[PDB]
Amino acid sequence: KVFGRCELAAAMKRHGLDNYRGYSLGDWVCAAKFESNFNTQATNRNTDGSTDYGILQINSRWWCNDGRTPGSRNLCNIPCSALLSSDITASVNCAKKIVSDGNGMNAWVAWRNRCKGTDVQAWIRGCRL
Repeated sequence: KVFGRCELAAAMKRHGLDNYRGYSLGDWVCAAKFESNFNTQATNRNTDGSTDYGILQINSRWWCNDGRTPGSRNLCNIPCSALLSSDITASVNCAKKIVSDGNGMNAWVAWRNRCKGTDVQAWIRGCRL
């Protein structure tokens, strides 16, 4: 499913992401935009052989099991395919564990490179929340 900017903001808020660990809804929406372009089905293979899945591009080496990443820790205890669903609950629950991992949202390279330090409020501007 390809989310709309405001529809995603509302779904993330409903799932308790707004200001989770101090990160605004704008940070999370900005991260989804640049990680997957709001597409729940996005996947990207990495050179180390691992693969990133979903709207938040969660990596298979540590967070989910895709059956083809040797040395996977599967810290979110879920098959990576569960992260591509139209319902974002699994992606949200796993992201909460990642963001609490000690490095905050810096774990998402697109957020660090494209959202961090920018007017992230623009991402939820105009939305009925």
